[PDB]
Amino acid sequence: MNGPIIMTREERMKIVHEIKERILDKYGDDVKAIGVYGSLGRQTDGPYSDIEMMCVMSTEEAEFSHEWTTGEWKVEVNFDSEEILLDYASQVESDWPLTHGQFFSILPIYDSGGYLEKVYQTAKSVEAQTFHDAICALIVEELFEYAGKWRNIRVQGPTTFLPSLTVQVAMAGAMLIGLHHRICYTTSASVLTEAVKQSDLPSGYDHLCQFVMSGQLSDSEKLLESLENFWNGIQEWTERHGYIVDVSKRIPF
Amino acid sequence: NGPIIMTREERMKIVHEIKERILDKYGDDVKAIGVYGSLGRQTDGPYSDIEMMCVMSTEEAEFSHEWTTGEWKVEVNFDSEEILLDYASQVESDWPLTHGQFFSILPIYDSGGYLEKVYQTAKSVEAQTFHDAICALIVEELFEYAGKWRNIRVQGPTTFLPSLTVQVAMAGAMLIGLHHRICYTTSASVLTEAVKQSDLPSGYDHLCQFVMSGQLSDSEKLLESLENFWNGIQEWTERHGYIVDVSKRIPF
Ligand SMILES: NC[C@@H]1O[C@H](O[C@H]2[C@@H](O)[C@H](O[C@@H]3[C@@H](O)[C@H](N)C[C@H](N)[C@H]3O[C@H]3O[C@H](CN)[C@@H](O)[C@H](O)[C@H]3N)O[C@@H]2CO)[C@H](N)[C@@H](O)[C@@H]1O
Ligand SMILES: NC[C@@H]1O[C@H](O[C@H]2[C@@H](O)[C@H](O[C@@H]3[C@@H](O)[C@H](N)C[C@H](N)[C@H]3O[C@H]3O[C@H](CN)[C@@H](O)[C@H](O)[C@H]3N)O[C@@H]2CO)[C@H](N)[C@@H](O)[C@@H]1O
Ligand SMILES: [Mg+2]
Repeated sequence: MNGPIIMTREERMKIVHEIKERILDKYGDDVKAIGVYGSLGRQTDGPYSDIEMMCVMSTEEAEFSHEWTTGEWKVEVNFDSEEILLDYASQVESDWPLTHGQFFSILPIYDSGGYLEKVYQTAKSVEAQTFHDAICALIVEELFEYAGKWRNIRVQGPTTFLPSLTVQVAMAGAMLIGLHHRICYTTSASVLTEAVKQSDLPSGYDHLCQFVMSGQLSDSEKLLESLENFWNGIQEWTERHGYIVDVSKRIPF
Repeated sequence: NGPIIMTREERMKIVHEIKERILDKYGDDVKAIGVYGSLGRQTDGPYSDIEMMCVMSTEEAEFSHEWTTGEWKVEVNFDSEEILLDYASQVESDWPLTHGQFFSILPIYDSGGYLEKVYQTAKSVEAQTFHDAICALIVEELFEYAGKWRNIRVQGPTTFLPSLTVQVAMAGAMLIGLHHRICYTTSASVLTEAVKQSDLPSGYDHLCQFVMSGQLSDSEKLLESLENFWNGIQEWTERHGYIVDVSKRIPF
């Protein structure tokens, strides 16, 4: 196994078409729709991209996947009932900017009646409060946790974890920016490039991303200073935008 | 301006306050309360957070409370016994990172040996379950990462390569952890502990040195080291019998 190999958009779409025909042969009238997502769904696949497909099933509670390789390429096909998929499309977790681009990159190849459009409409109709709640949770569950981790590094090591942690913090900041602007990143490779192009960023985020994007992550004292500056920027930014809960009680339940 | 420095004694006082609040609020629905993470191992450092797990009698109970006081952070998970036991027996690609929880339980309340049952379930997973998880990890994570860095080589962007190299090093550490059936003690020690294990895929140690040193700016070298690690994976699976099925064009 030395793949993935170089492939063209034909070669991927021919494979997609074979999988579509197999899906219709096996599941028949239980298939409501078949779509391609990811880079191939956006028609921006590169020489080595994988193949990602989504199937909407009429079957109650249907929820399964097939993910395999031929040694030369890799495919993932998800099969979901309409209710299960629409519920997922309306959920906003901390990595929503990374996961839900799927629903804004659908290439419809089979649809028995407006199913893929309903998925898209569901993904785009999330209410403002849902994003607000997700942002407040991200600050506590990810950023505050990371701040404790790098401050532990400062006082007790290990600095060998600091480059990886700095990458994680830059990614969490990108999730924060994506939730705030209600944008999903096109690919994993463009997350940081797209994040630093947005407006109204927390102070210090650009400098942090400069280390991560250049790969100059060996000066631990500079990384710690950059992380602290970003953490200070988070405090001013969340206060300015109202992403604040009462934290005065030791136990808030 | 937090998190602040705290002592283990201070953290345990907070834990016991939370224990009393859980018993006051949820009463006889509480089967057990435990501390996990660094505090559960009694190796918490100056800035560590507080992580607690509760076993509930309510069927389908699955919720959490996660908050900060500005100065420290607490996460409390509440699960029914079956939900927790089911999760404790599942081996996903990040099992070496997630299931250390079940080998770090400090019981602080237990009405019927429940936390011991959780530990026994986590430690009794069969060898085939790890074999399946390793084969899935190669297909679902490592093969995907290989396509991503090969795309970078031909079309960019190299600005993603440091982050991707960190991800690949972590995925390799998961592979090693699944093979040796070990859970890493802390998030910070994953890479240091992984490269000290036996049976490493060739090229993995060298790749990790870039990630641990933070020397991630030489893009040609990272790409060469990623390819060498990917080749090391192909031997490593053959040597240890983790054979991935590549015979079906469409496996359904
Ligand atoms: N399918 C719709 C919904 O998917 C959910 O699961 C989501 C998520 O956990 C799941 O993640 C799955 C894993 O599991 C599996 N072990 C490997 C697989 N590559 C990964 O796939 C996902 O993560 C990759 C990056 N890491 C992405 O590249 C990929 O596009 C994405 N589908 O993919 C789903 C998102 O597409 C739930 N299953 C359910 O709410 C419902 O079925
Ligand atoms: N609790 C037992 C089981 O946990 C599962 O979820 C697991 C996982 O998704 C979940 O992850 C949760 C997130 O969700 C939540 N939004 C933020 C929270 N800090 C994070 O916590 C987890 O990830 C952190 C590192 N990032 C770890 O430091 C932390 O110890 C760990 N509990 O924590 C659970 C493991 O403790 C399922 N909920 C369910 O099968 C059952 O409840
Ligand atoms: Mg946590």
